[PDB]
Amino acid sequence: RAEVRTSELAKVEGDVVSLQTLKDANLINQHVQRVKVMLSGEVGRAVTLKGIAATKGARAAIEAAGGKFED
Amino acid sequence: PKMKTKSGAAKRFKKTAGGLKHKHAFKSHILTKMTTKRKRQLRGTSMLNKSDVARVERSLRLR
Amino acid sequence: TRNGRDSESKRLGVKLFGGQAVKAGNILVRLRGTKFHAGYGVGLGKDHTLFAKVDGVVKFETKGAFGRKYVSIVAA
Amino acid sequence: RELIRLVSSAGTGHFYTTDKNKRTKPEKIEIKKYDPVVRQHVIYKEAKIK
RNA sequence: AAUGGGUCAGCGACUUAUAUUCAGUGGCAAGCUUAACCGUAUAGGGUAGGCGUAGCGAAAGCGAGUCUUAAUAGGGCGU
RNA sequence: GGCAUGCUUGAGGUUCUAACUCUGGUCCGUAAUCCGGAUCGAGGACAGUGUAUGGUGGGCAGUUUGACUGGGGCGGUCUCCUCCUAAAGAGUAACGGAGGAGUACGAAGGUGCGCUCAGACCGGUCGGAAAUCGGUCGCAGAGUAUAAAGGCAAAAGCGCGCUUGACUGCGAGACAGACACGUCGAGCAGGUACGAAAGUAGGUCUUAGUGAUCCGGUGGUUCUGUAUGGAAGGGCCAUCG
Repeated sequence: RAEVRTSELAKVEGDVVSLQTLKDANLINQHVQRVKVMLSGEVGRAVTLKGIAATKGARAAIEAAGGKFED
Repeated sequence: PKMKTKSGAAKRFKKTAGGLKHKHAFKSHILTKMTTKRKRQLRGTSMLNKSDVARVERSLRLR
Repeated sequence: TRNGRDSESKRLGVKLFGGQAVKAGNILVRLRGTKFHAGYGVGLGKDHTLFAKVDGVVKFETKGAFGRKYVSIVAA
Repeated sequence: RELIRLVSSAGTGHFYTTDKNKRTKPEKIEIKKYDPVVRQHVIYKEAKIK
């Protein structure tokens, strides 16, 4: 398990927050499979989450601030 | 890392961000005596007392 | 023939004297069976432990026939 | 004062636990007490804790 | 009227290494830092890994809340 | 039932030689009789030896055998309750003076309704200083499941009718206190028993009646379940040594 704050979604590049895109920007760890996103601040840019499952309050922020939650 | 913790105190003390949790004692194997007021007030998970902190935090290798 | 064996001194007494301010669970008197009786706003628990229910000032008054000691709490 | 168990009437494995002087009164009792599963009072009975 | 010392001159007792906690003074700062190893070798590369930015719970899990509970009531811990 | 005979197999009994055995005899290696090899003689599936298991085993070894103590040895004492020492708040020692517990109770608990003691005395059939009954006087001198202390006429003492609140989830507040344990508890929500209804009930007049952790045993529990689907084993809740 690991989890990502909403504020750190503006720290990847390429605006596709995959599973491997969080690893090469060393934001999470190696050998981590299941990831969440919880509410800890404003995101800052429109990114497309996929492969990761946010909480209820987080997806109310990403869908409003230009992002798109698909898989 | 040349600092081995004790294995007993790592199994009786989980650590949270508000101290050290621990289960209450005295609740096993003779229980048909005690009044409930005493059973339901030993069921929770307390946090540790201040005289006991710096004793355990040397047993657990935190110091 | 040999006699040591005392007990361990229960800490009985009277807390909260004549002009104190109280709360709702204060205890005011441990007791050993009704030196003081339940006055106006106090409790008289299981082993004759008095306790408060409302807030104010302790009184310690003697009333009535039999001359018994009434601990009442006055809203003053 | 041997100790006994009081198994519930309904399906639940909830029970009470007390003691009873077996020597003076041999027969079983049928006390009606509360049940924390069905959330109402039913009658109980048993002995024989093991 | 208890111990020790015949006097002199030489030597004679809180050290090191690896982990970790608290203070003093410094560097960068929601981020700080690399170990082996490479290297024209005290420079440079190397961010794997660690500590932090969010908790509560035995756990699954849910998340600025969560656990107990028939609980939406209270209460514990947290912001 | 057995009839037969078979098929296999155990347990016992006798016999046989071919395994093993010979600290037997005479040849050979050899100039040695250790050791082999050849042949006769004896024992013979026993003895003996591996490995698994019972018994005996100071022959041998590693170790244990407490403290307080008007020196320590002998004796007495190690935990809990009440009184005195204890100086009119709490606390407070002595191998200082006196006593008690290691439990009982399904009503000896809840609730509604009723009701008062011991003793003194006088009258009264076989009792007779004293049984039951009647009466006056009483003014707690009785009673309280169990030691003493503190209490008890809304009687906390006594009797009768229904019953299971000897409930589950909690608990603001405090008292104590090195810590671990401890004591009292308004009130809230669930579902109840009395009472016409306010209301009372989270055991007994209060204070002694008891022992952590680790182990293991039994009832509930998807919370986990080492590729996957299940299980074993954990975990949590309840309860036993």
